[PDB]
Amino acid sequence: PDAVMDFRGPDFHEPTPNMLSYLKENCKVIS
Amino acid sequence: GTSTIPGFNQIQFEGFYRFIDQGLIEELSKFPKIEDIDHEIEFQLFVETYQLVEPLIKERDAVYESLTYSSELYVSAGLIWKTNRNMQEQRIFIGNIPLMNSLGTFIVNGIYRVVINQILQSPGIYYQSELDHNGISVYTGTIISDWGGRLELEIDKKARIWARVSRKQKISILVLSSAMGSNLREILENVCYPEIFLSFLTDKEKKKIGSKENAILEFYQQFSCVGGDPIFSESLCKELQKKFFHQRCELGRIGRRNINWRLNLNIPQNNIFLLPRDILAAADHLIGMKFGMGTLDDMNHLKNKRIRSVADLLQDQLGLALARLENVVKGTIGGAIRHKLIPTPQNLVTSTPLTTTYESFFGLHPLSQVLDRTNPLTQIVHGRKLSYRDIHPSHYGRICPIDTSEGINVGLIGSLSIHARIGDWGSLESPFYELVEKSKKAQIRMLFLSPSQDEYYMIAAGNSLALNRGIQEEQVVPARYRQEFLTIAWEEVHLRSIFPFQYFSIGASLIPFIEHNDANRALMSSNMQRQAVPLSRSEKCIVGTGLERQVALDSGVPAIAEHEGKILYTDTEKIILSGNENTLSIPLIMYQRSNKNTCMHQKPQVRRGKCIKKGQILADGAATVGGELALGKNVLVAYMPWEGYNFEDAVLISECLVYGDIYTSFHIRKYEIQTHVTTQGPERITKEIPHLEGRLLRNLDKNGIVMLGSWVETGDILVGKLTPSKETCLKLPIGGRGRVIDVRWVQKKGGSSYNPEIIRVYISQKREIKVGDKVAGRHGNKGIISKILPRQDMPYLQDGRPVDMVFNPLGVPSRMNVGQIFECSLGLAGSLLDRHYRIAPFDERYEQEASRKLVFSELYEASKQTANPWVFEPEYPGKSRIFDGRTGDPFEQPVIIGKPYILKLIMEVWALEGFGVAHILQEMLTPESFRLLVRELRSLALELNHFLVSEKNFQINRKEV
Amino acid sequence: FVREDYLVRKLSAQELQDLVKGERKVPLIVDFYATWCGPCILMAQELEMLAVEYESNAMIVKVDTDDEYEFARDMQVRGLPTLFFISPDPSKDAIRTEGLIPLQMMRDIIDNDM
Amino acid sequence: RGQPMRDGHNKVYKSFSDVIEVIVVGPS
Amino acid sequence: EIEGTCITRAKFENIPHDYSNIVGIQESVHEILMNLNEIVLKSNLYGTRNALIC
Amino acid sequence: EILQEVMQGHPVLLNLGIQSFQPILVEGRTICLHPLVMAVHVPLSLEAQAEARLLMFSHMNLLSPAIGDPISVPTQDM
Repeated sequence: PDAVMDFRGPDFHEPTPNMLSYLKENCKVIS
Repeated sequence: GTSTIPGFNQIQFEGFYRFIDQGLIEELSKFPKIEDIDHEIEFQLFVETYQLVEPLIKERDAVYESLTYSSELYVSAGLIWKTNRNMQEQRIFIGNIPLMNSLGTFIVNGIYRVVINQILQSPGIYYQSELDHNGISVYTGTIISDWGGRLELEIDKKARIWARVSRKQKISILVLSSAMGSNLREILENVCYPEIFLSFLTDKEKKKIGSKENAILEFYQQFSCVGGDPIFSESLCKELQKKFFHQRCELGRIGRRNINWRLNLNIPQNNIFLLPRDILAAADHLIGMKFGMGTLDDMNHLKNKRIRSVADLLQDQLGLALARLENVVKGTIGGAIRHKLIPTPQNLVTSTPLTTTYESFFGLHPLSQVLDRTNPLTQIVHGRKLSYRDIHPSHYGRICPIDTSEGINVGLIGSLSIHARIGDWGSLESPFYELVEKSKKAQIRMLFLSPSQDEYYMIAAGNSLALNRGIQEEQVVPARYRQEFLTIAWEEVHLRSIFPFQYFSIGASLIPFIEHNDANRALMSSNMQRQAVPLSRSEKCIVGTGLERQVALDSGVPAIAEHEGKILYTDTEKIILSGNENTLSIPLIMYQRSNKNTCMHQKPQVRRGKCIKKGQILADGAATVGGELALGKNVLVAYMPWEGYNFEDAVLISECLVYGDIYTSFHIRKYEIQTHVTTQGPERITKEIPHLEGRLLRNLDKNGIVMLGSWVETGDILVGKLTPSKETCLKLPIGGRGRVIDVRWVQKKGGSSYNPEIIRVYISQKREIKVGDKVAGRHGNKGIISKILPRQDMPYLQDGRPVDMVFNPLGVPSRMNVGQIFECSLGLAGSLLDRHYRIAPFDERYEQEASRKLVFSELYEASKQTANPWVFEPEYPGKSRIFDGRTGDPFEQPVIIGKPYILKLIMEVWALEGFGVAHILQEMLTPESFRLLVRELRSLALELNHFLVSEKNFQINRKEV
Repeated sequence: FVREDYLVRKLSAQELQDLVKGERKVPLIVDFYATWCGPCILMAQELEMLAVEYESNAMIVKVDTDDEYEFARDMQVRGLPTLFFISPDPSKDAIRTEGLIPLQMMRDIIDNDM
Repeated sequence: RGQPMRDGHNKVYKSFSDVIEVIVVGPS
Repeated sequence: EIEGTCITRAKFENIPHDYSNIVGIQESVHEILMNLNEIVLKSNLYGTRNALIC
Repeated sequence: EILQEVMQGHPVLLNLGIQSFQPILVEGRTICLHPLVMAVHVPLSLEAQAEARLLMFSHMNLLSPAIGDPISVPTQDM
């Protein structure tokens, strides 16, 4: 009843990146 | 999405990435080069050096200042002046492009906005056959373009083929075909029925067909219906091309694919425009269709539909905005030439064509909607909506069969299934597990199927837990095939549907024991969960489906670490996390108002010294406990009639829910005012308001704005304002008592001499549960509180505990929602055993009566472990004798008791005439209604006079009307 | 701009060779795993947490037995999951553990024996 | 007449012919 | 019918409203009131008494 | 005190979709209706008040006009 959900468990998708940081990482937005 | 439930915002996320990564170029390359009348000055854009600049402001800033979260599009543009032969290149600022958050939401003028998905007919050729007035079959074939252009064909009574462009315009096939360069000789040779085509060749038509130019004039005469003989000219074709062929005959890549496959043509996929053979091929099948060769199209099949997502709409706006900018420069280029001035490429370009095109799209487009932020569930499901009435077999696993609208849009706004995905042709795809033969590599057995491929696979949803003296491969299961249901052996099965939540939307997938509820109550349950108010204290459900954690993660309501490390400091306002020589400060939302006046508030879920992985939870938002959606409370409930206070959907509750603060919620209301410049002067804010009592002004500060932390009531002035002077103060309306928690004040920095002043006052209300409030379970069991009783008046259990709510048991058999009975019993067992249950739906796939076995066994274990024999009665499991709090006598029959999860939610003239109450009717109608009618009739040169003839002396009196 | 989601590095046998022959200052923990082994899913999550706890005070690596089967057998791997705790002191001998050991037991080995 | 007059915002002009044409239970 | 005694109100010195925060206190003002609400007292006498936290 | 006085003997119309009832002041914030039954109209003239009391009250309309069946037969929990 007091469990904290572990969002990195096997039944969870990969963490959602921040959209701006994702665009900058893939070199489509320049600082 | 192959082995987990995908992120609920993935469709929005991928779509926006496609717009930035590929969508910008496709539109920026369609921008024509701009040349003047004299061809002296030419302007062009160097698209390969297009750039996007990160926003200067933050998302929280764009909300606080009511700005737009956006990025700056920069391109290099060259301007050659052949007068001086100097080519000048500068980095031009085209405008702003709104950016999307990871949650799939846009911030436009401070308003959270979501672009919903539209479903539309796909371009292609569709063969229909409608019955005429005489019952004679008539076969029709329609070509749909990428723009929705319809070039309809038909077979008439005389077998003459007509190109119906509109309800009144008809064009013969031969005229249209010849205007496109197809001579009369080839058409006969390449059609299966040349004798049919020759049979309709009138002498007048033959002479015009003989030349391409005359056929164009004949086509224009029929298409335009203009009396006279047009003269061939280049301008006529240009006008004809845009009105007809640019709108109706540009198939696109999707239409070309559908045209090719439907008509069995080997035409390259690169040809996006209509060909003469495609029109001719449509004529051939139409004849063969009438004579029994083939099948008619189903327009409601999803393989004939396509989905337009945020990528499609944002790309249209950019394309529309680039058409305006071209004419903006064309106007400005002419002006510089008329003044013989050298124009800097900049002065030729203004940002408004790109900025105002997107503010107008988000503000006015019906697919751009203000995000529903009532609770974490409403945020996540808004972006998954599909806007267009019957369920189709092609929907299974793609469009939820339950979640729809209530009213007149029913069946026209649906939800995407949990595992659904948008494919490479605007098609919805769903994953299935492939049963492959012995000899194949088959790395990944999970494959996504588009609706076209679904019909031709044998898809089973049963299991393989059945054996007789034969072999397992010969056991039979129900399967779907060719849009019907069969019963085939396992060895004939191609695919298996294995995901528990595959066929339903998010709202339906949050209902435990849904397979024991009638499907109509599951729809009403999805709506009610979207109306649930976040409570000041939150609590996990004892019984859930297991999808609650996914909703919490995808809603963005909690705080999740973007970096691994350790926690160093937590308070109410922030959490400090440091990892790999990098320290991060994460602010926490406090008492923030949402779109629907609900309260958002984050509480830390971690302590100092706790290690975190990237993507793990840090703080709990409102209606979220421990990373799970928590929309309600578990309360003690009995199902029995109680003196008519739970008649129909009325609900009787105990006072302990009131003074225990079980269902108390926070509600923040924002009151706003602005200053405007009237013709007599500018409006002023001041405490000194004439002719007002000082009692009302007691809450105002020296400038005339209510103090922070005050306790305002109805009528009390929040902002003192004077209109040049007449009082126009911001007064608290009726039913608005509360506490001022935030005052905001700023001037809009404009270019005028007066900057408007904007004041915002935020008032918090703590609302406990009341008579008249509405509550609901998750099984479509909705009720209205009618009576609040002291705890000693409530029925009480054999442990002495009074119940908290009493529901009418007569509501269950009529509504056929048995799932609430399973949930309440299992909730009681979990509370006594200190357990929570997360049960995927359709547990009967394991064995018969799986839910009954789970519930009864857990009830017995709770009874045995806690020594509470009333919890499991062998004589009548789930029910127990309870006592009347008023008298102490037991109620005669045993009563079902439990601990479910309950949420708190946000002709007359004829009847009077039938009674003969003539004077009541006259009062309820009152004449201005008739006097105004006379004047409107006078506008049409009609007079309506009312005359009274006296019954005494027969004198006529004209009434003053 | 985007932090990587996984800290534990996967190494070849040749790469692990040079890491052990070379000079080391922190304890070296080597995980043998296979994507088809059910318990390795549980072990993978524990070692990621151990990497967060020991940022630079330990080095956590993993080796797939599907790719380095011969290397695993020579290292006396008898089954999965198997962990090797290798000290930076070349004289001390390595510690091989078998089974899904608790996170606290890993910490005690690293702190007291590494 | 056919196609009616329309303004600049693509709206058909209306003529005069168009112009003329909570509860809670109490058991006691 | 059995009576009890508990804290009926609290006065704060330098607080704008009960939904603010104080520098140096982990909890918020609203959380303080809930903690005061759960304090169990006993008394046989009637009347509004006052007590102090300093 | 005055509101209770003037309300007594003054029926109101509630919208057999529309009927006439004698209102009584109740505690709370909700309108309370008997289990066998939002616009509220107060008749002003004495002619309208007579019609409400003598023609539209819920006890001279016990039979439905369709076939002459009773209207307020006990249902459900009753």
